[PDB]
Amino acid sequence: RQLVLVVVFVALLLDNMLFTVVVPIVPTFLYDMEFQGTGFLEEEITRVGVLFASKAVMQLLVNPFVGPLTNRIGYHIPMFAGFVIMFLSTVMFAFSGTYTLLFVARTLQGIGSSFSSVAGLGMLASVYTDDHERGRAMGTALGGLALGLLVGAPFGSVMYEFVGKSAPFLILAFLALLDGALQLCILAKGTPLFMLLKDPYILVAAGSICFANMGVAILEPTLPIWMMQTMCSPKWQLGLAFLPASVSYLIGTNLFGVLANKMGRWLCSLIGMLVVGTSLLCVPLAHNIFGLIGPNAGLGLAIGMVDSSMMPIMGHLVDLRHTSVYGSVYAIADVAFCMGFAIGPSTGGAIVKAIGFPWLMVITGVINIVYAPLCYYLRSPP
Amino acid sequence: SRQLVLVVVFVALLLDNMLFTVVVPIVPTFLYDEEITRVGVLFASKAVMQLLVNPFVGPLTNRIGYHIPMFAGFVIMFLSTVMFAFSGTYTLLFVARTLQGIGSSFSSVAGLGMLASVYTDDHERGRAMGTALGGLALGLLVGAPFGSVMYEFVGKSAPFLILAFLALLDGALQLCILQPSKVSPESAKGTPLFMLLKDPYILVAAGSICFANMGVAILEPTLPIWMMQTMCSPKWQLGLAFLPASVSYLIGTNLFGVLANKMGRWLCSLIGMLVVGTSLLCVPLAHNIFGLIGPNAGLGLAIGMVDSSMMPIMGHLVDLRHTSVYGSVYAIADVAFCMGFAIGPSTGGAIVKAIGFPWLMVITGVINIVYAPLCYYLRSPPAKE
Ligand SMILES: COC(=O)[C@H]1[C@H]2C[C@@H]3c4[nH]c5cc(OC)ccc5c4CCN3C[C@H]2C[C@@H](OC(=O)c2cc(OC)c(OC)c(OC)c2)[C@@H]1OC
Ligand SMILES: NCCc1ccc(O)c(O)c1
Repeated sequence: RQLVLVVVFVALLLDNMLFTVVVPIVPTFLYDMEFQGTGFLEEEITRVGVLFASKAVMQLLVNPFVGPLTNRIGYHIPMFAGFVIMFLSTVMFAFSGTYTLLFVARTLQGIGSSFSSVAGLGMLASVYTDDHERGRAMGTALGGLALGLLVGAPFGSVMYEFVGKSAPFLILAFLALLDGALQLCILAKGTPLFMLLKDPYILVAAGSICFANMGVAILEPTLPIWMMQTMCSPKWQLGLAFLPASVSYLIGTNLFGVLANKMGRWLCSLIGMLVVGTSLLCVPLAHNIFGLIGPNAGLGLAIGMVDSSMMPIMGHLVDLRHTSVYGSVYAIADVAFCMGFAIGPSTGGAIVKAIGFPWLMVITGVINIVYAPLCYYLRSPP
Repeated sequence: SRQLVLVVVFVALLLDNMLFTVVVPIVPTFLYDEEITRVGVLFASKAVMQLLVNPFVGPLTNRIGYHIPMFAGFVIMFLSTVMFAFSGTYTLLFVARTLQGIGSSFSSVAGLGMLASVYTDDHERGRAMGTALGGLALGLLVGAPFGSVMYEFVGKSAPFLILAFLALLDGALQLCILQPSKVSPESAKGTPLFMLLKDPYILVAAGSICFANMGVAILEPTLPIWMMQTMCSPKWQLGLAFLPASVSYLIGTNLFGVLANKMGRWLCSLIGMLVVGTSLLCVPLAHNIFGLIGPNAGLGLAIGMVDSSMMPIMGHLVDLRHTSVYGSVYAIADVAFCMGFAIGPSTGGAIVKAIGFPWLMVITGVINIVYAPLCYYLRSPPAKE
């Protein structure tokens, strides 16, 4: 039972590290091939946004098909697919030389990520039947996701200007190959998601999570381009500037998971959304790298507060009114992240092409601040 | 000197706002020997008419200076206190409030104008107005229990006589330092008032102060009626309920008058809006008296933050674009103050009977929260050509 936990942790870690490691490398890779430096990425922001939203679009498309596929052919065969398609994606990323190959790698990564996320969690649920170690296993997997998010950003940024461009992808490929060998030596219906989104409260919670995550979603594809255009930071600090967004996130989720039950979940979500908006407003004001330490850390702490205050309310709402499954909250919450990462990067390129960069953060801040009073609905649902 | 001028404004706002809260626990008790509406409109008389006199006081200060309007405010305040000490009828307890409102408008406009004129540096100007607002908070905090104990032990005419004596001391001080004996016209021709509402930044700041003061002022006349309906609390706790609001307002204005220049005016006003909105949202959820300590303290801190942030910003904008005459913009700010304090008490019971107190708090918090993002516009207004 420990081996399956190890392989699931490794797979989620690899997926999160790949997702975080593409962000430092793609803008600098595009800039290096064509020609601090000259500014011409304003035309390419829209294609960068489409490339970043490709994985979210593919995951949303392939999500409902993965459901009944596992019942027919078990869980090992589609879990085996995630490792191999992630291998093809990480191999294509290292050897990609044109924009078209990166798109194929992104969609292939999205398909593999969806398959692995369904299959590994299903295998974890099937393996543990004691009704108490399942929660610990899920918490360990989520901590692995957090660790991958923490460690992915310094990976590519540090080892692009130092040890080459293809270096950070073959290490991930070797790690994925290690995961495949580990899993190779191996061995109640719940109101479906299409009907769970028909009540106002769960929809409000999902919208709150999506609008909280949309700030980071629009911060990812457009921040390095702004950095090279304005602050003249070196190429090894673009991924260094995103450490607070994960460190403060983990600190906030720990602290507010400990202390949100006493002072109210909806109040925690409200203040988290409000400081998300304030941090997004304060982000475009910095004129150096050190100016981003404050607003980014605040945004990460706020998003951690919002998640820690919104997941238990979603679980309670699903349990009280509908029938819950072991991973019921996973489906609704994953759709919020998927919808955010699908609508953020795509619309952000057009927004930054039409108007300036800071207006996007102003728009997102007013959107978060406006949606924040809507959290009054969630206190004591009937 | 420039230090004694702030001493006069500190005493002037201390006594003028002292008369505002002293009449609260002595006036309704006297008339008892539909009644709520009659008592309610008596309290709102000062707020209703100080709005009207304000547009005639702003431009008037350009041609005669600041000393004479504040001396006139002292004279009218003394007349109001002597009328309060003797009158014992509803019809005579109305012209006194009229005179109190007129004197309050004169004193507030003249004091803020002179504080803006003497204190030129923005960072230095951000502390004098903070200490003036702290003095106003001190007056509003100390007015009610003083009048209550004076009526309880010595009688009705005693506290108004003591206020008259303190007003005479303040007038002697004003004659000592300010020297209100001649009319001095300002050399610079100030901009007309009807052009100062044609720019968005002054309108945004005025709306900020107005919305924060609505959020504070609507709660006072409506809170005890809801408390007696749901909480079932004794009479003496009604005055103690709003003590944390005044204490937190004083502490917040004193601290953020220093902190506003360092941390930022727009961020301070923004956070004050969010704090006051969340406090108004969380107010109607308490099930006992102890549950109102937190939200009320946060509400008072938010009011102090908004007031301290938006006081020097008006003079900052006027210096940035228009000519250096500060009477009109602070007249607009006092208009926002008084209109917020006037709309509340006269219509609070009607709105509570119409839609309900919790819904009213929900709308007020929602308007404050939505108007909070609009304070980003005052980050850096462009200057004049
Ligand atoms: C990227 O990959 C993700 O998408 C993860 C994160 C998304 C987002 C993010 N991206 C960044 C990229 C950066 O570099 C540029 C820097 C900072 C950030 C931040 C800071 C903010 N941050 C939040 C991250 C959250 C992760 O998801 C969960 O941890 C989770 C938790 C749960 O409860 C405990 C769940 O319920 C059981 C659950 O299932 C639905 C999932 C989420 O998916 C796995
Ligand atoms: N601008 C006044 C703000 C205020 C704060 C506390 C009070 O009790 C009050 O009556 C008024």
